[PDB]
Amino acid sequence: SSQAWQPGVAMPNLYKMQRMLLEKCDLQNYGDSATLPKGIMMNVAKYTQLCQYLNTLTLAVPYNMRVIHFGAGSDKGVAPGTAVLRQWLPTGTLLVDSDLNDFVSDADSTLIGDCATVHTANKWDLIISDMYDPKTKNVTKENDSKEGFFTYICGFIQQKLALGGSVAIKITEHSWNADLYKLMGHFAWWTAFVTNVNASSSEAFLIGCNYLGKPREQIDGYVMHANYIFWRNTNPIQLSSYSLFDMSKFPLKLRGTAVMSLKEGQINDMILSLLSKGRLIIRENNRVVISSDVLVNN
Amino acid sequence: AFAVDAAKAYKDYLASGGQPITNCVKMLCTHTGTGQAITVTPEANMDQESFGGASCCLYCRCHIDHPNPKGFCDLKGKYVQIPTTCANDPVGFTLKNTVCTVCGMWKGYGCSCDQL
Ligand SMILES: C[S@@+](CC[C@H](N)C(=O)[O-])C[C@H]1O[C@@H](n2cnc3c(N)ncnc32)[C@H](O)[C@@H]1O
Ligand SMILES: [Zn+2]
Ligand SMILES: [Zn+2]
Repeated sequence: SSQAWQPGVAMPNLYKMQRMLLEKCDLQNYGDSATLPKGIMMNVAKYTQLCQYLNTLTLAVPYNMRVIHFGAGSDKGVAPGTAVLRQWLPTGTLLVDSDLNDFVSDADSTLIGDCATVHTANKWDLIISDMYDPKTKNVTKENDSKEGFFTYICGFIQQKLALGGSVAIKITEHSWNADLYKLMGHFAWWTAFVTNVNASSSEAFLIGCNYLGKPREQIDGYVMHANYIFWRNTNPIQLSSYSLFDMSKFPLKLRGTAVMSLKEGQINDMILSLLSKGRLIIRENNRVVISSDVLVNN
Repeated sequence: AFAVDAAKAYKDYLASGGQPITNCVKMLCTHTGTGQAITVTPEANMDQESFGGASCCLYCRCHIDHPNPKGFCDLKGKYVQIPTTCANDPVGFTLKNTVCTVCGMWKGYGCSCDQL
């Protein structure tokens, strides 16, 4: 259908409501490839389509928006996705990125080290993660919920995401975490989004839209990942680069979303209503200070 | 007194027939932009490609100090427009060329300030 002209495909709600058993992911289009525009990296195309899809959600976009990007390096030593985020985000957005290995970046600030070493004084309006460990891709082992950087991300969302903020966390068949799916219930809305350029992969971005700071719905993350694999297993997605050729409405519209410093008592239902609509960010508006813990050794 | 001259080394490397630095990050864009050389968002025109600036800076890419006191980078955090006929070597292009301070265009590749 018309899906090939979208940036990608989001998990249909009816699949979220199932109670499937975890199965091996076996994609019909496995090994196919999209025809990328000449000279364009896979991850530029992939981040472009993710941002094109994010353009369709009720993201809060304050002045002096704060964005942090985990897993931003590559074996190329550069940061393709960071360049796309920098292009997508309004000018003046503070963009911090990070990776285990060293790389050169267009971000305003870059931290090298395990994500577990990263600390920030402030809260963030948008968290992007493309962290991935290729060792998870093992078809000879049970596919259990994974810890590692996923444990950090879950804590980082609960401690350092502003109310009304949003996240996009990359998962695969084997690179996933049950508590992250459970956390998706603490947003006004959530999905798993598959880009059209990488639709032959079990990769999706777990997108939590408008953080509420408490469970809106109870999600079992083992069941929901099984639900996600079932959707991917039974819905072949046609590989497509089409949306990459129309960049005229790409930039995220600077909405000037209100930022307010409220304490837990004053968050009433009307406030939660504004958060759910993309119309309020709750956090302090002090200075952005970050750091990376260094272990000292002989 | 001693200082490594990396620009000269790269230019000599290119003259010797060396492969230009790869993995400069090319952006998707409309290619209906102003054509100016270094911009806050991609500004390629029909004859240009837009690249993430850090990936096109020899000093960023080679992990060496930037060739000025202050150590500031003109490219990092920005987008650099490269003529499509030169986009095989964006690092070389930015090294060998200069931006007009009057109009934002590359001198020799879009600057027309020397015209009648
Ligand atoms: C799929 S690559 C990211 C590609 C990148 N986003 C791009 O635009 O090209 C995954 C990255 O996740 C990083 N990573 C994996 N585990 C990590 C961890 N525990 N802490 C920090 N980074 C990690 C790896 O170092 C690797 O660079
Ligand atoms: Zn530089
Ligand atoms: Zn000029």
